[PDB]
Amino acid sequence: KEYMILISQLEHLQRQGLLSLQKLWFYIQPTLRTMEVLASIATSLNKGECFGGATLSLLHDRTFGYTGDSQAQELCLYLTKAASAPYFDILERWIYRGIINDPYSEFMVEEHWDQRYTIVQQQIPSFLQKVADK
Amino acid sequence: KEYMILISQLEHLQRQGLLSLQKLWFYIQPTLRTMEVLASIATSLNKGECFGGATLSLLHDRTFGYTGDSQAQELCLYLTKAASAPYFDILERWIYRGIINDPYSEFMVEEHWDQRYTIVQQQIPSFLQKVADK
Amino acid sequence: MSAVRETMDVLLEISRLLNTGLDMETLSICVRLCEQGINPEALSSVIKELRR
Amino acid sequence: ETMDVLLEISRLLNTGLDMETLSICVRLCEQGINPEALSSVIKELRRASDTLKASE
Amino acid sequence: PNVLLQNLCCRILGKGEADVAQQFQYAVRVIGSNFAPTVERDEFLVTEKIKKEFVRQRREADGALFSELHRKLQSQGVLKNRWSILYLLLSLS
Amino acid sequence: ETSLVRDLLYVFQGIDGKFVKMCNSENCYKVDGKVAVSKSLKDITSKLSELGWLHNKIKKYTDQRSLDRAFGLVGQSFCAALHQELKEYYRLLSVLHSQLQVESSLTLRRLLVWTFDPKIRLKTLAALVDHCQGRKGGELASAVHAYTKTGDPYMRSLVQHILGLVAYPILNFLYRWIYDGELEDTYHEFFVASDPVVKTDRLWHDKYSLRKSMIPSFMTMDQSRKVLL
Amino acid sequence: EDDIAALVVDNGSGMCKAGFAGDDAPRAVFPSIVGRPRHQGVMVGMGQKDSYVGDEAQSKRGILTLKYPIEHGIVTNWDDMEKIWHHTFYNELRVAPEEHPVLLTEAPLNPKANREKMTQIMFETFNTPAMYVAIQAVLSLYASGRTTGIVMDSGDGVTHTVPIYEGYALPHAILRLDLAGRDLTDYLMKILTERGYSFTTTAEREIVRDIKEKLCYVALDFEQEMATAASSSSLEKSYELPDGQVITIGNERFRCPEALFQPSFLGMESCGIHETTYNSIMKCDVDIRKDLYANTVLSGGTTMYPGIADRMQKEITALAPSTMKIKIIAPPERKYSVWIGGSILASLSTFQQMWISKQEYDESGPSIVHR
Amino acid sequence: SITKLFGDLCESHMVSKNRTKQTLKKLAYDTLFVHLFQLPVKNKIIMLSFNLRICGMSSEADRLEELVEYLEQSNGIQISDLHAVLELLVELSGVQVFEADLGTTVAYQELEISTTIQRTLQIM
Repeated sequence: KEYMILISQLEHLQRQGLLSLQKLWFYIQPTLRTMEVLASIATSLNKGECFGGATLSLLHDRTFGYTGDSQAQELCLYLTKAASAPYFDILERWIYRGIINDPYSEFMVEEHWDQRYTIVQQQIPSFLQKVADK
Repeated sequence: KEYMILISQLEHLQRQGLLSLQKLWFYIQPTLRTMEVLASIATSLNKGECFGGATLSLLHDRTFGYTGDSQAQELCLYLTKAASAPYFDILERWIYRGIINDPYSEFMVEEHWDQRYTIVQQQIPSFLQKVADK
Repeated sequence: MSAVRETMDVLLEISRLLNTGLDMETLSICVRLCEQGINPEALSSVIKELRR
Repeated sequence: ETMDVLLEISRLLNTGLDMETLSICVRLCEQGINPEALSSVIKELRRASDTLKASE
Repeated sequence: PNVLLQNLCCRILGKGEADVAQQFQYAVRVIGSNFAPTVERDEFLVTEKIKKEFVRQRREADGALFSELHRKLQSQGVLKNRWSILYLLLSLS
Repeated sequence: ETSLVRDLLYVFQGIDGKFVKMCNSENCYKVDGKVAVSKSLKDITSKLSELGWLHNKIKKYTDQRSLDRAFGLVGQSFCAALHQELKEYYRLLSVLHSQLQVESSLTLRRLLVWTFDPKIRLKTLAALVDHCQGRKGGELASAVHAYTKTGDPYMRSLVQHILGLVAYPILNFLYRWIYDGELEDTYHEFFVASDPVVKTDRLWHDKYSLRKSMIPSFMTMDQSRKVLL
Repeated sequence: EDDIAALVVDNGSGMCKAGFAGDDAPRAVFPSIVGRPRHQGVMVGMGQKDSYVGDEAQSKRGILTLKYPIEHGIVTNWDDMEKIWHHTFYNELRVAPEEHPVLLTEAPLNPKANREKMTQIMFETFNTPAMYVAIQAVLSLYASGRTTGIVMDSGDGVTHTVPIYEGYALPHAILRLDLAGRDLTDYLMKILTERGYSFTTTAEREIVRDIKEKLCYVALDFEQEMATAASSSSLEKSYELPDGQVITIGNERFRCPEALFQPSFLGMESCGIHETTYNSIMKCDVDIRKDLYANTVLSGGTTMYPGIADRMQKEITALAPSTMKIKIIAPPERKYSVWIGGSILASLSTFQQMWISKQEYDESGPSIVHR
Repeated sequence: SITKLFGDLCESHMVSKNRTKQTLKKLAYDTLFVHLFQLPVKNKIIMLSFNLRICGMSSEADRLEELVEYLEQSNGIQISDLHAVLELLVELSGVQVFEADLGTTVAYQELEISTTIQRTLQIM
């Protein structure tokens, strides 16, 4: 939404036109930074086919990797935070009562007496299997 | 830089024709008085191949003898302060802290009770010997 | 000024008829605010809380 | 804590003061120095610094 | 704006200038979020509502009078946001 | 006139212009195709080539820039600050061009002094990428630091800027690892090579060793063993 | 100009502190003494001179007899008082006051017959172009950046407690209390004699007045501080003066600041410092009392202690009501707080028509001080 | 130590030397005394937060009120006239959502460019 509305803001400067191929390249140097990061996240998910906990660790890996590039950090951080609040909400409903529900099988914890579950290791949270054992 | 923007100033007039050789020379007489002293500065740095306090010594005696034109005195005063505020800053942390950084033998008092510190006379100062001893 | 008095009189009489619980000083203040283009809805809301 | 809270308020009210100036101002307030007199003194010092800085 | 808003809290509560602080913050917030009118400006809608109200209570004589008085408020030509004031009185009945 | 002003602009903005530039060091500056023209075209055409080379050096490093982040966390941080000072050079490119359309008259000699002020900036970044080709850290931090060890108090702010942004993954490894001892290095780009060794519970066998050759020069040796301890 | 070329002579109560304006400490301060030879002969020490004054009278004080021209803050003799002004301008400064205006000081309780007297001296004898007679009370208040408040002048003179309301003082609240710092230094010798160390040399007694400010410290609650001495605390410091006599502190450390509140160690029935503070405010107008509690200023050379600022704060509430905000403004320097106020006044914009000149002196004589 | 602080204050705003410092000290004192010779902070703060609200800086208004409330509910730990510190700060005061921020910044970038072009023309 913020990407397509900026192009209309510079199209108000197109009715008084004086934009160049070179003046426009300057507005495009922030949104190639945002969109190239957006493209390199998009290519990895295709190659994986990842969903559920396999997306969560993939976006958690980009929060480490894009440290030291501060503004590139802000979108990769934002994207894991918006992927984690659905995920950890399905976790919290299991802490308040005891609901394990898997509609799409987004959560890793499958449901079976002996109190078997088995997690899976295919899909795991943002952190490692130790958070799974807990 | 400050030569070549004053050049462009006088070429702004040249965008209309008018200019003759003595129309331009009211600019050439202030620039000529700067350079002609800047070129007699410039020979002794090069063929001296000076560094350190020795450099401050040539610029100090040039600042004394060019007291005849105020415009000539003012350039070599700017030259001896743009060369000494670095060299003052290295001696300043030496007399304030007692530790020095010289990666290019930047100070006349080189490192290395009985740990001897040797002061050279190839960075022979503008300030006197007695205040160099202290 | 004359006109303004007469206007405050009408306003006070209307207030009495509608038995609102506003007197002259509170009403003058209410009028000065409304005239500045204040949202009457929001304003009524404040006034009820202030009377409680 | 307290010095950081006061530094955010300084920014919300657009007063432009960092932690150095704020710390000098705080020790003046504490000595019973009037706020209004001081806000004037400060307006004059900004105006004067900026003037001296512009001739530079 | 600010001074008038404050004076109102002060007057209705019958308490002094710095004793109204807590209400002063409540009003500034409520006013700040909905400062300007959200509904069309139209004096006629309010006068009809004020007149239905009188009808509703069968206080028809006070209603008839109220029309004379509203006409008098208009004819003087002093106010401009007449609607708002009348809506404020009506809300307070 | 104005055509030669456009012609150097495309060479600054990228490469080529109204004739073929494509050459880097096969370069007779630019081909005219004619020589019946002024001889002052030979000294304006050398000024046309010499900004474009130092724009393209920063650009080819930016071409090799894009990775998931592999072989060095430090490497793309440095190339990130070369993209930030790349960004500043384009604003100085748009103000030249604004002269052409109506808002006036052009002269190559005034836009020359408006490119002579980017020229101490972009020349020393072209030396700064020349120090290290490497992506590995504790030597990029030693590269930006050796330039504040050089004089000239007006490029000393420009490398000190790069130095503060290069250092920003390094020192973000340090203070967290002092309080918790958390780690992320898998190239050993920190200045301590954090556990490579085979995992055995401790008895005074070396598992952590600094492995001297990844030490910045914006830290010194007695402070590297202090923080290792 | 007069921005840096107005001379600040703060004639204090025992030391004259001269200097040029736009500094934060006086150039030369020293105690004011003159010395008169009885029979003139061959001299000894410093070279032939008609009188040893000041710092050439403080170098030799056993070949001369000392006489302060300023005694108990006030000029007793005016002949020798000109002699120390002569000393401050030409030896311990060196400029002639005839091109440079002079800012000279007064007591908050000197008589007007005395005040026309010091105006007659500067205009005629030193031939100053302009000058201004300024209160020491208002200057110390001005160094503390206020214009109203009460200053607790405790100097080497009379204790003053002067409430000033907007540069105008209350002429029914300036108490003259006979405690001086010179009274304490003298009290300190005679309780050193209970330890067994007695003076007999004037030079050893000069270091008593230094030690009073130097080694001696103030803690909160003296009463428990002697109680902590009974369980043997650490507070006893022994200064060594090369010679067999010792000046120690430890059981006389806390009695000597305790004598501020209790003049009974001195043997009198007079008011204490907090007491004379409280009596002065308790006859002030009820509407401007509040402004004096919140602008209490310490000043003078007696209240030179590291820890007397908070002692007066925890101590003054227990007198005055608690529905008063009392805040003790304690600067670390305060001997020079009269002088820093006197230099800052020379650099005041609103003072360039409050100067008292020789022309206004020529039209109304020495009652132009009435002002 | 009113005297240090004021010297410190004259130097702080400037982030030769003696001459300038004395001048600044004089300015400062002259102004201070002139002003002295010649409501509670919370109601003033409220008026400002009200200004922020009408101008639709609601988030900042919320945060501002909250922080002031936080200082009021705290006992002071290093400040003895907390009220005066606030008053001084106070006396020194002064969809179509997403295109507004973008429109202001783009207009500013164009402006910056115009003022830099006007400067470049001006030197000539």
